Amino acid sequence: DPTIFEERHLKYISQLGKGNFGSVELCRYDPLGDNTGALVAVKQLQHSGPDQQRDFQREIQILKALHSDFIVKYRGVSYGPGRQSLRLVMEYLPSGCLRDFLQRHRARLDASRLLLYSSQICKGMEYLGSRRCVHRALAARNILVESEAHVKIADFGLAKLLPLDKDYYVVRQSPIFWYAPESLSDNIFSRQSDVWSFGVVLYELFTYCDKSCSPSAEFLRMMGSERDVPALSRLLELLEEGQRLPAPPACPAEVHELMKLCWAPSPQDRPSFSALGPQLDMLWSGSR
Ligand SMILES: N#C/C=C/c1ccc(-c2nc3cnc4[nH]ccc4c3n2C2CCCCC2)o1
Ligand SMILES: NC(=O)Nc1ccccc1
Repeated sequence: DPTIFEERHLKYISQLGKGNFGSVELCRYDPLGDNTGALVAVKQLQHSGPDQQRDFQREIQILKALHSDFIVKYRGVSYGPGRQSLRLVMEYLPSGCLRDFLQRHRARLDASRLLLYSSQICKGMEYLGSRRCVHRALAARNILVESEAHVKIADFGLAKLLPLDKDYYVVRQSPIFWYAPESLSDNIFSRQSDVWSFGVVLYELFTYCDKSCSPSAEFLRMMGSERDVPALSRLLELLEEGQRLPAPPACPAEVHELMKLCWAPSPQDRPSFSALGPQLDMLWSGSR
């Protein structure tokens, strides 16, 4: 099996990302032991009990089964005698995440390129949808840059498959400003709750992930004068009153319209990724 990587030939280099229960590390797979082997991204767990190990095994099986140009590529696993020694080996994308890329190259990325990224993310999300996978972490920081015109969805740590007989599932630290109100209120997740997140992703792209325009900064602006109202409680009120993130300056009207539709109160009033994609394509392809 070329998908089995020998733990002893994985040489640690640096950290790519960190969560509460895991890290993704840059490593070299160096079976010749002369430091010429290929670089890979390797996820492993820390501070993990059975639930986290169980979620990690699911993550491995999910990603291994996805074959899309817009989803980060599974390469294999590693293991050893060690208790927490199971690792997920993925492709390494050295241009990093889209959030950083947009902040760094803002000046040279026009609305046409942002449209292109939007279209690609949407297609990877359509691909997930057709496999009944709810991603749950869809944000610019979890999208990778393969090249200047090619992005890929990553961080499957929270991804979960829908049952064959329901179109949602329920769970028992969430990025609150990316989450659908039913997910924050009632822990209901669906492909339509990923549509909501995608709308915040649009927001990010067309603000170039600028920190002064971030969802959290806008929230603090909209918050009103009572600054000791717990964020989640006040966000739920604001969303229930019909308040939404404002249109960025870079935003064409049509993209702002799609954002607002992604943020329809009822999940069932939100467009599917299949309905969004052709609209983003009209705009993108029509902006070449
Ligand atoms: N804001 C912000 C910063 C985000 C950031 C910095 C570095 C990375 C990152 N580079 C990677 C390169 N090859 C990779 N293969 C699979 C995941 C992966 C890489 N990630 C992960 C993406 C999300 C999960 C953890 C880091 O993201
Ligand atoms: N989807 C959406 O509009 N979310 C939101 C609204 C107000 C402040 C922060 C985030």
